[PDB]
Amino acid sequence: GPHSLRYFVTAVSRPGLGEPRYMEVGYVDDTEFVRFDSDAENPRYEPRARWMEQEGPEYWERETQKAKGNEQSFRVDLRTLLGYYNQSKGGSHTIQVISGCEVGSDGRLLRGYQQYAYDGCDYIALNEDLKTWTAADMAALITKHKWEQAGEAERLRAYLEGTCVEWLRRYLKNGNATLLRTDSPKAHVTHHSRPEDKVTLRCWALGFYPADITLTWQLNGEELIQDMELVETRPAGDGTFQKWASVVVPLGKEQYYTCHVYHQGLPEPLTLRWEP
Amino acid sequence: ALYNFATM
Amino acid sequence: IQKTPQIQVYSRHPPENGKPNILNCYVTQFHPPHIEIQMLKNGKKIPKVEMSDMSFSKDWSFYILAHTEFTPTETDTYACRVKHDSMAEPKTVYWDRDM
Repeated sequence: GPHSLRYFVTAVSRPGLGEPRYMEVGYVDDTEFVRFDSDAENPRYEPRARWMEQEGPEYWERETQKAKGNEQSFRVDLRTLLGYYNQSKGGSHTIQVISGCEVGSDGRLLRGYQQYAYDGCDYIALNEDLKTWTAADMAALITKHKWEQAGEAERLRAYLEGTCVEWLRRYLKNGNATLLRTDSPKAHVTHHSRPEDKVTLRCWALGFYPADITLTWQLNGEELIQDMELVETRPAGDGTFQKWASVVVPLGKEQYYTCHVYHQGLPEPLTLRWEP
Repeated sequence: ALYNFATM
Repeated sequence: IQKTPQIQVYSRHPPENGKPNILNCYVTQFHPPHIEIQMLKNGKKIPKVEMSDMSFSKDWSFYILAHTEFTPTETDTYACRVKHDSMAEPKTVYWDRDM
């Protein structure tokens, strides 16, 4: 199926405490694979997945140099935006960007994107057409106007169609044993008493890759989406993910509720129940 | 793999 | 804009005393990004904690994983303590082995 290359980038000012913190974190499908952090003792691009050992020293030097240039760009941007919004020098502000591309199973571009926020709100984004921008506000309208006159969108589109997809293909090739694997969830149900002759049933799904999963609880073949509590799917420290979902049910009637787990590594979905 | 970003 | 962190503490494997495992503290849905995240064993800071999986959601809120190798024991208590501008006092979530 399809894959994505995504960089999450953040620049955060800290007046009185020196230069902004600047970070780039790169993912191929839900797996962290590279990082730059300006606060590191010796800031350089670093591999975050084992298969990135396949890149030569030239990769790390060039991406380090690009990160450092990017860092200086965002430093400038933070001062620029202070003026656009008429804000004082004394406050901390944050710029965020998500940038990258998605390809189909045949390696071809499906979607490119580049979206910026300031202080946690939409700022500007490249439209799906890869030719125009949407600006959330009048500050971002200034940026839009600059990028239009400089041909920034065509520059970005050449990156997205070219470099972004070509490198994503290479990462998928080099990292294939990791990136194209499936790790099947293992599930279980826990039980906790409540006041009022009621009971929490919690369905866990552990050790799975990729992150996409569905957990439901059923009674009489109907899903109880309304009454479930859940946590967002979450990383577990070793490149796998976990999730839980719970339902509150009457004491003595636990045996009528069934958790269902759907996932790529489950040829047939799991059905389980509390087992005393 | 990452873009060289433009200033805003 | 200010969003209070949701803090989640959990092991990679169901815990068994004496068996190596990974403890995780996932800190999510926060803004602004400045944050202190400390993992604790019996009230004392755990030294070699890896920070990973920094991302943002669609609403731009920050997510980040703190994690460390560990071997649970029956008496050991683990927790995650988070300091962020959205809260006057640091917030601690304890690892609940039976959750």
